Amino acid sequence: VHMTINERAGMSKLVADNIIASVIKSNWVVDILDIEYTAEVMTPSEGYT
Amino acid sequence: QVGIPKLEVDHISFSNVVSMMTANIRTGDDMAVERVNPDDVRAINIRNA
Repeated sequence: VHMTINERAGMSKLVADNIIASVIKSNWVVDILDIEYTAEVMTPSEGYT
Repeated sequence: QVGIPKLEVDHISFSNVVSMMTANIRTGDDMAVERVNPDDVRAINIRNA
């Protein structure tokens, strides 16, 4: 499933554990859109923090 | 077909077929719903109907 998420309003904390969790186990892809996140791009030396 | 205690004479009969519950009916596992409240209290439709 390519599952598109727009409200992300209700959706129990519990329903989510499962979808993110199942994206994994079943190759599901969830497409999230009301997020807003900047995006740094550090080089392979300070790899993530 | 038969008399039908009550819908017949008055002979108080002393023996019936009472149907009862096989075992206690209110034992633990009380329903419990999770609640998510809208996250904006300003974008709450309300309209229609």
